[PDB]
Amino acid sequence: FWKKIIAYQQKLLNYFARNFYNMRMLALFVAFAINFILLFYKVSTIAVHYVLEESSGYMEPTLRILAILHTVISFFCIIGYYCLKVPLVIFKREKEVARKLEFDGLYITEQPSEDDIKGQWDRLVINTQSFPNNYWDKFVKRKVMDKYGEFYGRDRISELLGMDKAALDFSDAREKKKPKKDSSLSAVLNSIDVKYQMWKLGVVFTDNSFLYLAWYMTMSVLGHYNNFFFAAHLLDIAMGFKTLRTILSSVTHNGKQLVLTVGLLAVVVYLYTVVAFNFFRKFYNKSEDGDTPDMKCDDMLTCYMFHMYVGVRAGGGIGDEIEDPAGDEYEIYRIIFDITFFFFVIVILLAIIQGLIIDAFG
Amino acid sequence: TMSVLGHYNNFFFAAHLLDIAMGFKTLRTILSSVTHNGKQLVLTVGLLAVVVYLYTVVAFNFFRKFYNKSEDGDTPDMKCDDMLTCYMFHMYVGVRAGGGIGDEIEDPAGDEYEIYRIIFDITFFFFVIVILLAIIQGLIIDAFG
Amino acid sequence: ELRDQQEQVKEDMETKCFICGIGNDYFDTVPHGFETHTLQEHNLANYLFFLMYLINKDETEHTGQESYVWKMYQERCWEFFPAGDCFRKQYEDQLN
Amino acid sequence: ELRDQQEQVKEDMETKCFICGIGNDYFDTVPHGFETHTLQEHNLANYL
Amino acid sequence: VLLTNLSEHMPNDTRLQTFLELAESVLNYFQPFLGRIEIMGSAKRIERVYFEISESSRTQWEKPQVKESKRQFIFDVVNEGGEKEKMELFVNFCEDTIFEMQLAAQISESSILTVRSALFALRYNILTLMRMLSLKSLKKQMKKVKKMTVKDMVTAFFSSYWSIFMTLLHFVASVFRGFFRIIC
Ligand SMILES: Nc1ncnc2c1ncn2[C@@H]1O[C@H](COP(=O)(O)OP(=O)(O)OP(=O)(O)O)[C@@H](O)[C@H]1O
Ligand SMILES: Nc1ncnc2c1ncn2[C@@H]1O[C@H](COP(=O)(O)OP(=O)(O)OP(=O)(O)O)[C@@H](O)[C@H]1O
Ligand SMILES: [Zn+2]
Ligand SMILES: [Zn+2]
Repeated sequence: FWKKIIAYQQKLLNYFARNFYNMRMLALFVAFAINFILLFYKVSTIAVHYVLEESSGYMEPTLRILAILHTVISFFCIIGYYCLKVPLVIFKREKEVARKLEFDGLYITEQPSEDDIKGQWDRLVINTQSFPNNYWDKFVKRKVMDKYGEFYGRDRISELLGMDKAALDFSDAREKKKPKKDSSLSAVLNSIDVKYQMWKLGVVFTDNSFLYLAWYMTMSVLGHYNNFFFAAHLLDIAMGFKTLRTILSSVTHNGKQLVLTVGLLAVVVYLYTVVAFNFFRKFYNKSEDGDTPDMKCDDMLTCYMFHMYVGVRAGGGIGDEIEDPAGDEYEIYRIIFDITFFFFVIVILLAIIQGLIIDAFG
Repeated sequence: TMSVLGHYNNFFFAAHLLDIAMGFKTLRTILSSVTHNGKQLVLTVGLLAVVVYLYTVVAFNFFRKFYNKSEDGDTPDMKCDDMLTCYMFHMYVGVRAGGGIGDEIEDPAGDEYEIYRIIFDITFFFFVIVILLAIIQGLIIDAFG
Repeated sequence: ELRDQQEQVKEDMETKCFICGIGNDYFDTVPHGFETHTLQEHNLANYLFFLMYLINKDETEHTGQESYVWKMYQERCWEFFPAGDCFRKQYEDQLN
Repeated sequence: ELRDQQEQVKEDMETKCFICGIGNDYFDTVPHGFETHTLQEHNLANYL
Repeated sequence: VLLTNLSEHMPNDTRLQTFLELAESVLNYFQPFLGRIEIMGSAKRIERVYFEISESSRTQWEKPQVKESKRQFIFDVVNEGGEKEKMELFVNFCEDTIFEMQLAAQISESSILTVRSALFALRYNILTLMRMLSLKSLKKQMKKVKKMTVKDMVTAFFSSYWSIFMTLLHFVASVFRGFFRIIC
């Protein structure tokens, strides 16, 4: 019983771990299939209902089968992750916890910053009785005790590390025998390490890739309530194909620079909005019939919205959109305004964006 | 075969102008500037199609009353009622438009989804028109270098 | 150009010592020789601290070396700074 | 390419002597050896 | 300084080494305060000079703005600074940095909520998961397990992993609720 259920479970573990990646862009293949079927999707008629057009006539059941298959394959990918990739993550976390417990005494000599999520959360795994479960070094608790035994106190060190003070000497001495068998389910439940499993689950939940795969699950599940949620799974190509990773790294390599450039563009356009709101307000009428005008710069929030929506997008600049200044007292002032807008915003800043991307490539 | 078919139709001789790529090695450098990163360019065009398809999903769900294209209001030509038509519209007119899809679609002033549509249009302009085309230029320049 | 200038500065610092100007390989003939030399033997921070030490310390209390460096500094004659030589090169055979 | 050519010329002049073609390090084995050699011993202006 | 001078002037002397094992403690104390430079002495010879580096000077030098100034100076003296005037520019930089260090020393005279919320969410959500295991009801669940079934084993495995994912979603929801509460 206990001899065979665990064996079959391990068989399933091994199968999923072996097939993880294949089940990963199998998921992408199904995602491209569902999204290709979705291109044949029409609105037809209060509530409006969407009808999937089908020349073949059976595309709707095929789409439902594909949706069920996708929400199953995503779950199998979650399982494959939790079988294959999480033991390595735990092995890492355990080796760093051990090597900061020993060489830095991160919980003896000093204390975590209380701003480190993992630094605070790892405090539980110190006192677990199944520590380096993944890490090879099974002697870390004794090494730390030898290093810090005399100064910080053997009792304090042993209570922190969970070492049985009064019981280790007795174990060296005469040992009492207790009948224990794996066939006892209660004994198995006593044997399992609750706190270590809690810490492991915390680490898994804090893992980034597990969170991405959980998002992949939730999107696939919600795709049943609304079929268009399967379009979000097309975002997985960035990680599925490393060929696209170079192109995307061309952008993300200078991502902070791009964000700061967009902020600077917003500041410059806001300065231009201040200038326009003060001196050039009679030129921002947008109405067609002159009876009632739609003044886009009477309120400065509206003026700023106008400048960053229509002005920046316009090829020539804000002047291609705003009225003509011919025969006005501020003609030259407005010409300087428009030309500076074109040269600074349209020409230079966008050139900064292109330059950042090209420099990232190089 | 092209030269022979040129007798049945004289315009087939225009295809022989494609031979300059191999005839002149001077043009070979310019053409290698493109073909050196050809896989990268193809993948970038595919990624652009995926991004525009995502925008098509968003528009087909929430912004459908803004895609009328008719001149006389009696009969409207709705370009996003069918999502294949909406995707065709987004990759034909939207991508080619300088400002983006917003330069073509209706104006959102005085509507409940004004700010949502402004975010939609601005993100379209910045991601598709600005960045992806900048990726194309960057690939060509990097190939030269 | 800005990025290439950054790279130029970085690789200059990683290849040569700022004061002596000797390549990293000669020091690296002994393990960790380059960083040992640039952090103990020829540290620019150490030279700055030595200048501070001479400036604050009284002139009369100067030792022989301190007086030598003080005179050459006051006359702005930068030859106490080792160029092309180090303790290791001077005692190559003798030290090791 | 123009900027790289400028850098090429500059670093060529700073690393090798124009006439002899010897690297700067050999001269720099004596302090200020490179500029001493290129301004007194092997000056192209002096050859002209 | 005496011991360090002797140690560096004799790479290999066992007796002086033994005195070093007698005197790490003093040496380790005085390591931050002992400076070492090489100069070309009056004998046409490179000599090492040992001096005092004060704690205040060390701290002022390790102030971040002084390091930004150092980086800028290195950038300048490498990119546009020439070989001939390099160590004149270096002395000018040293003088100015010494002045600003002295002025700074003279004038200087005499998140957690989010982390707490995340730990609380993790603790509570994983304790809820542990409650089901601590129920001792697996013996009752053995009703359909005693009747051995591959389908039963597969269903149990899948249900366990699905319960794990359920717990992860509950954790995310609790994190968001605590976030909205903690800003408010
Ligand atoms: N004379 C020298 N003094 C200091 N470093 C030198 C010297 N010659 C070469 N170097 C090298 O230059 C590197 C850069 O030194 P520096 O500490 O100034 O750099 P940093 O990364 O900007 O600063 P830090 O890490 O101290 O904040 C050193 O690690 C060393 O390998
Ligand atoms: N044979 C050589 N003659 C002159 N300089 C040489 C020679 N070989 C190498 N060099 C190096 O080339 C550097 C450039 O010399 P040059 O005086 O022509 O440069 P410059 O900065 O354009 O001129 P200048 O400062 O005299 O107006 C010299 O400082 C020297 O270090
Ligand atoms: Zn040096
Ligand atoms: Zn020469």
